[PDB]
Amino acid sequence: PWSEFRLTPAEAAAAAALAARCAQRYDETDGPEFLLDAPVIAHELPRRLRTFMARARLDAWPHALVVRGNPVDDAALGSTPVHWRTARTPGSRPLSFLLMLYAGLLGDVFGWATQQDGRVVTDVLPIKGGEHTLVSSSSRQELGWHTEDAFSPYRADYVGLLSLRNPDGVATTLAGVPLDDLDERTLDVLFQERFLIRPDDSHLQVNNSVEFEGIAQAADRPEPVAILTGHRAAPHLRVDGDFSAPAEGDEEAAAALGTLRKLIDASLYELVLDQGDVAFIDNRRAVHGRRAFQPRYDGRDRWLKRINITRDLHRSRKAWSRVLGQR
Amino acid sequence: PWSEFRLTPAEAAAAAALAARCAQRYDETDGPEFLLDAPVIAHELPRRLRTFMARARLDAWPHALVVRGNPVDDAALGSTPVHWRTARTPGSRPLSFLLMLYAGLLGDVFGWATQQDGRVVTDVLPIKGGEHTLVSSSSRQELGWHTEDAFSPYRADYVGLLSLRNPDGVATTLAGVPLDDLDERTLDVLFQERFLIRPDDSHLQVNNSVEFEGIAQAADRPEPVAILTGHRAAPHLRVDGDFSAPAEGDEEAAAALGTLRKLIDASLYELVLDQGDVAFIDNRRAVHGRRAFQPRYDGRDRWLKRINITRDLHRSRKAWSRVLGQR
Ligand SMILES: N=C(N)NCC[C@H](O)[C@H](N)C(=O)O
Ligand SMILES: N=C(N)NCC[C@H](O)[C@H](N)C(=O)O
Ligand SMILES: O=C(O)CCC(=O)C(=O)O
Ligand SMILES: O=C(O)CCC(=O)C(=O)O
Ligand SMILES: [Fe+2]
Ligand SMILES: [Fe+2]
Repeated sequence: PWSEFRLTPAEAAAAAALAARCAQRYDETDGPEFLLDAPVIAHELPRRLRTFMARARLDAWPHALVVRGNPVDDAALGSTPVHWRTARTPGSRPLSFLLMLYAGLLGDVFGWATQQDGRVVTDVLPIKGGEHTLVSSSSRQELGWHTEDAFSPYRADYVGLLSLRNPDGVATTLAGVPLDDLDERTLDVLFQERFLIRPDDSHLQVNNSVEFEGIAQAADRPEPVAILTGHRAAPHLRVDGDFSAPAEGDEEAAAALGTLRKLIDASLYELVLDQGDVAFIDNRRAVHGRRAFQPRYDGRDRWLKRINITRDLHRSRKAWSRVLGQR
Repeated sequence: PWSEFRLTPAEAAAAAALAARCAQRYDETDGPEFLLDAPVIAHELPRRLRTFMARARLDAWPHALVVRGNPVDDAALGSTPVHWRTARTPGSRPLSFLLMLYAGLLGDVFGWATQQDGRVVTDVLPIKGGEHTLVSSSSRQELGWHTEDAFSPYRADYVGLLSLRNPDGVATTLAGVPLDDLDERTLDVLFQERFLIRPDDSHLQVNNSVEFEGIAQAADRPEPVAILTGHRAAPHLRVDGDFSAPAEGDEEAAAALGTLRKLIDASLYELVLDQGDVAFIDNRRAVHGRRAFQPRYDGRDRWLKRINITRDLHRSRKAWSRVLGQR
């Protein structure tokens, strides 16, 4: 259900070489300079990869675009950081640039003022003491399926994930719209503005080191929104298993959401991002999550770099440029 | 108020050479093959141009992106066609490929099932007998300002225009949102769903050689929509001077539209696309039109190639792929 591309060793080496050169020439991935240049520098990636990204993005069906086979040297990479705060390590620097280059082929990258200190390239790793939380630094508790930043009209079109390491093969989870099982009445209701979607815990002040006011308003006074939009035969999806609810006292909407939860749970499947694998999850066609795992805390924990991507930065003008948020 | 780039002779020659090679290798511009390949082939355009297009698209202010200095040889080009039907002349073929290459740097190109026989690259030229019409083949009557395909939620983000010839320097017209003069109450009303926007005459059966049913429904039963959307301090614009109206009996909406017409008329400015100039008009920030001119009908009339561009083809899934329309 996803579109997959495997780099040849030579293509992977070329891509890595390009990223290393970027790492040499630019101070940081999130600097204004590299943010502007990355989409043009990405034109120098291997042609077969550029072709895959240009075409696969336009296909009607894939839940994600997956690129396998980027080399990662654990010795060069170094130990998995204990927190996202200190996760911009020299060993992980070239791979962060690599992710941004791939991302630039798909759209405009951005971050959130209220998430990991406004960083554009973010980190997914287990944080000691946060095993049973609802955020991506969890481990022992499964990260439930969700549309990324479901609360926001400015949520990403694609979520990019690059696996720096994943020694025990922990699965990312995905599900599309369960169209084979949604009856027309349920479908009709899911297309109506009868649902409340609150911001997830990654946007809380406690999970960072004026935009928090907007988050508080989205949490306190969510306006009713639809779960499905667009074409009945291929709807776009906006839902969060741990932060969605029906509108106050709307039992029809509730029943539709209840049914949707059951169908998504039943159709949820696994994608293992092995070391060096990159996935760009279509945040409109699919929800995603991560399986429960036992963290190590020995320096070799599973570690991903992540980036939010929009097809059009100007659609979020109200929340501006590369770091989004509102009052 | 637009962003301008001038090709050096060498850059222009290189771009032309690239387009000529495409014209040699592909049967047509609108074929599935070239539609898919163009965005990747465009990576081979001159780097300074690719840089301009990548950055200028992300700027907050421009009403259009303008590229000057593509050579056009009138002798090679041949005479201006008498109708769009016969306008895919060998002389104009390389320049059509050139426009599609530039367009591919900005987004996904598409056409309409109900406009110029579903062509993606379309033609703007004066048609004898149609001087006083509301379509782009007019001449003696000014083409009034408009958002392109304002009636449709799937209208282009950018409209690309390449001037094949314009010997008498006829001006394209542009206007942005008149924010310096819209009072808050008027602004509030323009942001509300209190306006009717009907499809323009280019979507009629008479202006072509099941999607016409959708056009008929948009004409007969238009649903109320807003004129302004997005950020109050930089709104997006959706209006058509010859096809917009207030909702039935809504005099407040009417007064807001009346005021907007006056302010747009007063702020309308001119952009002359000389032979070889290309403009990508931001269809969300600006309305555009064309000044009245006396047509020649001697074979050297003003002639443009045109293309519709979206940042995201999947947003129009309901109306699908590269040729849009509904029942
Ligand atoms: N949406 C839920 N349920 N949890 C938040 C997961 C998201 O991926 C969030 N941006 C995070 O990083 O924790
Ligand atoms: N919108 C008005 N008023 N007229 C139609 C002009 C448009 O550019 C139309 N696509 C045309 O080519 O005539
Ligand atoms: O850990 C993963 O594989 C995905 C976690 C996730 O949902 C995210 O980073 O947004
Ligand atoms: O003739 C021009 O310059 C622009 C006409 C126009 O509005 C269009 O082609 O969409
Ligand atoms: Fe997520
Ligand atoms: Fe137009």
